[PDB]
Amino acid sequence: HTFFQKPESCPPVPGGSMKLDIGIINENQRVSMSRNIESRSTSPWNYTVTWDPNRYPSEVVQAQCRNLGCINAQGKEDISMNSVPIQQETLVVRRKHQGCSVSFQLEKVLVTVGCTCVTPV
Amino acid sequence: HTFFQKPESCPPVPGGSMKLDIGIINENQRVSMSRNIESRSTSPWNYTVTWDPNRYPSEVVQAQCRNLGCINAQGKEDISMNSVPIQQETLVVRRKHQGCSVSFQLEKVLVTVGCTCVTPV
Ligand SMILES: *[C@@H]1O[C@H](CO)[C@@H](O[C@H]2O[C@H](CO)[C@@H](O)[C@H](O)[C@H]2NC(C)=O)[C@H](O)[C@H]1NC(C)=O
Ligand SMILES: *[C@H]1O[C@H](CO)[C@@H](O)[C@H](O)[C@H]1NC(C)=O
Repeated sequence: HTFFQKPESCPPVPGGSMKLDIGIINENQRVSMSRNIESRSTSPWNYTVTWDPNRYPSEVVQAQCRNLGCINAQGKEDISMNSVPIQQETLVVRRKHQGCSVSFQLEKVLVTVGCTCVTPV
Repeated sequence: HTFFQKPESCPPVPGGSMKLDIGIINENQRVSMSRNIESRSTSPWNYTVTWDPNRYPSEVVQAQCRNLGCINAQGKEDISMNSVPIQQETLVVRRKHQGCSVSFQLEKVLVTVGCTCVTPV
């Protein structure tokens, strides 16, 4: 909403654009999860690394649940139990235009981060 | 971060500021997961809401697995199995300065979105 604005009575800026500072705060943090988490899960998933050279991050990994149900101790799928996806709403930056008139714009993308096992209702 | 540069063959501006266009692409979307997914999951989790007025989005919801083990049909924790979190790297905007000198800078935050049930290692 009003998070990107200025008070009307402010000195104008061409294009009706805002100031985006350089540098990503915490650009260094790394995600840490169990190894092969998407295989060892009772509700395994597969990963698709979607790519876009005009988007930051360029690589956005989407997950897809491997089965309709969950896996049990034996390694068998159990359809009495459901494998459901977990969605995270995120933000990525899109790079607009060519030449020196390059600009950026926020984009909202929903990411499926993996799957969990639920009991159907 | 080479991503936010302009072609060298361009006339330099200020000291270092990019152009952020107004509007959020696809702002109209809303994550849709199973009802009470966080409770019906064999590896359930609770939600902790953090709030910061100078950040977009303001509310970043962190998740925390309720148990060490997963839960069986009966309803008891089974530590032969593990409730582990799923972490996603996201981008949030941080608001800097006040009034007309308002400026924005990207910030990366790891969000723990929910939990899945895995086999121990
Ligand atoms: C999940 O990913 C696996 C890759 O490990 C997919 O693999 C299956 O289908 C492939 C088709 O090209 C075959 O090459 C694989 O041999 C086959 N193996 C397995 C274990 O699935 C699989 O289809 C994907 N599953 C889903 C639901 O998308
Ligand atoms: C989740 O765990 C918290 C403690 O961290 C507990 O107080 C809360 O009530 C739990 N959730 C439910 C639905 O009981």
